[PDB]
Amino acid sequence: KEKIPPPAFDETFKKFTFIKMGNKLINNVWKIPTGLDKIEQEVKKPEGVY
Amino acid sequence: KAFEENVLPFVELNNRFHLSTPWTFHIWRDYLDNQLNSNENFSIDELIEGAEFSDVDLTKISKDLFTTFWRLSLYDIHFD
Repeated sequence: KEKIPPPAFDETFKKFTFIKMGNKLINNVWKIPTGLDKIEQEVKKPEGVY
Repeated sequence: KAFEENVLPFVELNNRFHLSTPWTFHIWRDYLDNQLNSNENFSIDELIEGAEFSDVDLTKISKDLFTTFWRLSLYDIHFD
């Protein structure tokens, strides 16, 4: 003797997070910059230190 | 021909970066070898190919005999 309402099926998928990789250990590796210009600063002059 | 596109030319490997003079010549000796035995018009091209030298002064060392030290290997000094 009850009135059963129609069930509401969920249509929403889940969101992602800010970590574009899986772990926080893998993702900390892929955040440090690469390129030829960062090496150029420490090799500024060998004679200038000499 | 794929070699010169990846590795840096030593007119800027010695000027921009400063890795020292045995290392700069070590990458490049076998590449200047095959151009000098190619043709006489190819021979004059690589001997003028050079730039500033930070580690050595060509003011009191004779650049004719100084540069052919690093230009030559042991392929052509010794023979049996």
